[PDB]
Amino acid sequence: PKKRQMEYLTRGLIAVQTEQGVFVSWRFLGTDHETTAFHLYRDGKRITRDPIAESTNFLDQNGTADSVYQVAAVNKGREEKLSKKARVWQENVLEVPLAKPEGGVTPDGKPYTYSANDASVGDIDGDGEYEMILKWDPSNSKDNAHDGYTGEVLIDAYKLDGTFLWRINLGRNIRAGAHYTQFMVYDLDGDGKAEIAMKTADGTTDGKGHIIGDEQADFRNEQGRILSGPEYLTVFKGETGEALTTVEYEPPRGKLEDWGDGYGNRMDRFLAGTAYLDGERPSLVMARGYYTRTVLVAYDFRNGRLKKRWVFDSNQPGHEAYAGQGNHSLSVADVDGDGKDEIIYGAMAVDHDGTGLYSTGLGHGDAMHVGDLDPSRKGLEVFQVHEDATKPYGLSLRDAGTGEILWGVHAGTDVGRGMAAHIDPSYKGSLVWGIDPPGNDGMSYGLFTSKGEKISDKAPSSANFAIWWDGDLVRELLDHDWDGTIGRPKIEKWDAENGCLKTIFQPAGVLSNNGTKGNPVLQANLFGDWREEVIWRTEDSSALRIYTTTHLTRHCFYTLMHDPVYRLGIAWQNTAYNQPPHTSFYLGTGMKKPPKPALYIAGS
Ligand SMILES: [Ca+2]
Ligand SMILES: [Ca+2]
Ligand SMILES: [Ca+2]
Ligand SMILES: [Ca+2]
Ligand SMILES: [Ca+2]
Ligand SMILES: [Ca+2]
Ligand SMILES: [Ca+2]
Ligand SMILES: [Ca+2]
Ligand SMILES: [Ca+2]
Repeated sequence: PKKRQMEYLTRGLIAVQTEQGVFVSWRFLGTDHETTAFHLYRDGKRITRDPIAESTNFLDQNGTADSVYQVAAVNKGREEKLSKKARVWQENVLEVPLAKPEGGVTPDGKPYTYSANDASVGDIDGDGEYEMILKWDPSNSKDNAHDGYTGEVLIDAYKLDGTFLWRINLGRNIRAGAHYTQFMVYDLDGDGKAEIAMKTADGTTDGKGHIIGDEQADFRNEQGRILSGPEYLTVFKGETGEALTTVEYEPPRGKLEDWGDGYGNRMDRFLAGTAYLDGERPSLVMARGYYTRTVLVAYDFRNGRLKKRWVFDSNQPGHEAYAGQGNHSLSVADVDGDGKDEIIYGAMAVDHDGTGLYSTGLGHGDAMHVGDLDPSRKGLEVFQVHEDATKPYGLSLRDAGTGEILWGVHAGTDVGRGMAAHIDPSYKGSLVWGIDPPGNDGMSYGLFTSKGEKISDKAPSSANFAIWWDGDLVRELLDHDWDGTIGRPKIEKWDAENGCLKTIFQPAGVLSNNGTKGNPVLQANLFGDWREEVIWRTEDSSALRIYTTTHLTRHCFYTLMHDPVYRLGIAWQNTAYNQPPHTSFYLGTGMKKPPKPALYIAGS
C-alpha cells in the first residue's frame, strides 16, 4: 500500500486519579512496531517489570496525587527515550479556559451573546500535540430559510494548557449558521504544521488583524442574508491565524435562481473535507450545494498557494442524476481499493479524480456512516437515512464502492436520525437503526443487523454519535437529553439482553451544542489510548471540558488519529450537521487483526 502523510504525535501520556489508584494511558503510534511494548516509570523509577504489550493503559494502585509518570517504548529488548513527565489529573477532566467574546447588537437593535460551538484539531506548531480550533456561535445564528441578522463568526486557536493563540473574525459578510462556515484544519502542504481553510469575504480579519478586501463593504440585505459581493476562500497559518493565500470561492453564485430559489437557501449549503485524492498527500475539498446543483472543488496547497485540482459539477454532461443526493455531511474513504480517497457525498459518490463514482438516486439525508459495517462482506459499506418521503427508502445499506443497495427499508416519511455501530457483541459488525430526532413524533424505524435482519421494531433511542468510551470492543452511544431549550450531554450503553439504553456518563455543568442536534464541541481520540475523548462547553462557555476514560481495557489499537478514515472524520466533524467518525477497519467483537497504518510522518 501507498504510505500516507500523517501527523507526528508524542506518546500523549496522561494520568488520572481514580478511587482505585491512578489510571495511566498513552498512544500506540503508527510508527511503532506491532511487537513494541512499554515500560512505565513513576517518580523516575520503573514500576513495570515485564513490558506492557497487550494494551497502552495501566492502573497504578500505588499512584498518588503527587505522582509523575513517564513511558518508554521497548523494541527487541532495547528501551527507547522516556516520554515527557505527566502529572496526575484530579478528575477525568481537562479544563481549557476560553477567552469568551463579548456579545453585541445586530443592525436591528437585537442583542446576542456567544457560546462555544463546533471545534476541530490540528498541531499548529509541529510538537506532536493537538491545538483546539474553536468556532464561536452567536445566539442569533440562522437556518438558511429563516430571516434575520447574525452576529459575526469567530474562530479561535487554543493550546490544551489554556493558552489563547489567536482569533479570526469572519466579519459582517459571512452569515452565522450550521450551513455557512465549514472550517478545515489539516497540514495540507506537509510541513508538519496544520493550517485552516474556510470561506471568507470582504471584512474578514485574520489572526494578526489584517483585513481581507474592503473593510467598509456591507453586503447584508434587509433580511440579514448575504447574496451579493465577492466570495473568497482563504488558507490561514495555524500558528498565527494569518492569511497565507486568498482566492475566489468556487463555484460563484452566478444567477441566484439557477440554484433553485432566489433567496440562497439551496445555494448557501456548504460542506468541506480533506481527502487523499492521490493516496499519498491531502487535498482540500470545498463543496457547494446538495438539494439541486451540486459542486465539489478539489485543491492542493503547496508553497503558499492553492491550486485547483478538479471540479465535479452535477450540471456537467452525464452528472445530472448526482443532484439532490448530498447530505448535511460528507464522508471520505478509499472505497474501491485503489489506495486513493473517494468522497461519499451523502447518497452519491465522487471518484478520486473528480468523475462521478455513482449516484444511488435515494436522495438527501441527515445522517450517514461509512465504515466496515458488515465485516463478512469485502470492502466498506454505507448506512444512511433519507429525508424525501417520496423515495424508496427511509434507511439504506449499500456497498460503499459500487453503490449497490444491499437492502433498504421504506418509510414514506423523513427519517431524521440514523446510526451504525457495533452495539451487540452477538453480531459481528454494526447494528443499524433509524429514529425521529427530538421534538418530533418519537418514531422508531427499526433496529437491524448490517445484513438486514430485523432485531426489533423499537430501536435504541439514541442516534447521534457513537463513541468508544469504556474498555470493551462494543461502541457506546453519545447524545443528550433535550428539554426544548438546552441539552444535557450523556454517554449511554446498549443492553442487548433486555433492549434498553443505560446511562454510563453524564457530566454536570456542561451543555450540548446546536439545539436538538446535541453535538459535543468535539469527539476525538486526542490523547491517551485508543478510546475517544469528548469535549463539551461549560454552561457559560467560560471553558471547554475535555473528558477522558478511566475504564481499563485489555485491547490494543494504533491511535485512531493514525487511521486513514478516522483522522479524516475528525477533520469533517464540524461540517454542517456534525457526524461521528469511523475506523477504516472493523473494530468490534470477532474482529481480525487490523492492518498497521501505512504512513510517513510529515516534516520528517
Ligand atoms: Ca502543538
Ligand atoms: Ca502545513
Ligand atoms: Ca479509492
Ligand atoms: Ca478511485
Ligand atoms: Ca436534511
Ligand atoms: Ca465490509
Ligand atoms: Ca466499549
Ligand atoms: Ca484516548
Ligand atoms: Ca456543524
